[PDB]
Amino acid sequence: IVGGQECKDGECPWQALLINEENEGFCGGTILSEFYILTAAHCLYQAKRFKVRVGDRNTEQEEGGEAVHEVEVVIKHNRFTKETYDFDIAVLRLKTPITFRMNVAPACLPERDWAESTLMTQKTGIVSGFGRTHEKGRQSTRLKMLEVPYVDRNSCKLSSSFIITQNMFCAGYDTKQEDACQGDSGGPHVTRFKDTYFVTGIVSWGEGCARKGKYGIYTKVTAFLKWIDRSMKT
Amino acid sequence: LCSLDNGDCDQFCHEEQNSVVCSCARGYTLADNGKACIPTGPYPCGKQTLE
Ligand SMILES: N=C(N)c1ccc(CNC(=O)CNC(=O)[C@@H](COCc2ccccc2)NS(=O)(=O)Cc2ccccc2)cc1
Ligand SMILES: [Ca+2]
Ligand SMILES: [Ca+2]
Repeated sequence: IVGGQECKDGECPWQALLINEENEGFCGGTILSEFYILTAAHCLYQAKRFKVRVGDRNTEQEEGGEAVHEVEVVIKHNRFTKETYDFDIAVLRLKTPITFRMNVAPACLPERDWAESTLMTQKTGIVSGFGRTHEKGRQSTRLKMLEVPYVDRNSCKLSSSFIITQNMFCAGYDTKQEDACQGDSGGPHVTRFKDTYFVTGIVSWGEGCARKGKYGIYTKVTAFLKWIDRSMKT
Repeated sequence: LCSLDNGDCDQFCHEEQNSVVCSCARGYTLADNGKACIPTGPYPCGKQTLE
């Protein structure tokens, strides 16, 4: 996350971190329930085998609240392709259930029509992750969050050198130096409504990080709600 | 109208039969007033944790 703030105790409980063999975090994810994690499909190519850590806010040490979970089943969207980054979504089922607690809780899945007319028409959303704090920098050891304004769909298409499909949306600033970045992928983009946070996006991609005239691109969760339900049901 | 302050609903709002019908996400039960969403456990979805 470039700019923004540090997630304080209990502020970003639905955040999940995918870690590789060396216990290094390479992508984020969102806690949907005790057994399910939402993430980006392009994160499944960033590492051979990986585990999911919840409750962490600082990777430099072990507070005692963190918790690691093995991945039982991996459900990647079949239509995903690195060529367009379209359908950049995946759901992970854990072997053991997450123990909800301080810093560990799920984000709510909204209904499609309500989400699109009431959540995505809000001024801002919130993105978080352990990603880079600068375009060329390293992974952050502290979990960060950032209020990102929803971006007019038209303005976004005109600013992008790549196609913005109906399965993605944009958020962030035109020139202000705040944006998600590499390492935040798969992470949550949630929208607040009356003190309740609903999953609305998945950190997907962007041309650089916080670059002027460029926005952050996210997978439009409302476009995959049925797909998500199926993944969690079956 | 659900277009009017979300129909006074806490969460999901539907305009069924020209009238408001509120519903909630999993982990909540609709209140007696048919608008508010009441959590069922200590960690309902979408709530930051104070403890
Ligand atoms: N909000 C954000 N700003 C943001 C958030 C998350 C991520 C993580 N995900 C990725 O990087 C997916 N890879 C890309 O985006 C490529 C290719 O982008 C073009 C494209 C090709 C085909 C189809 C669609 C788009 N860009 S980069 O500029 O090389 C990415 C980078 C930026 C900084 C350091 C390292 C790499 C990145 C930026
Ligand atoms: Ca820690
Ligand atoms: Ca920008």
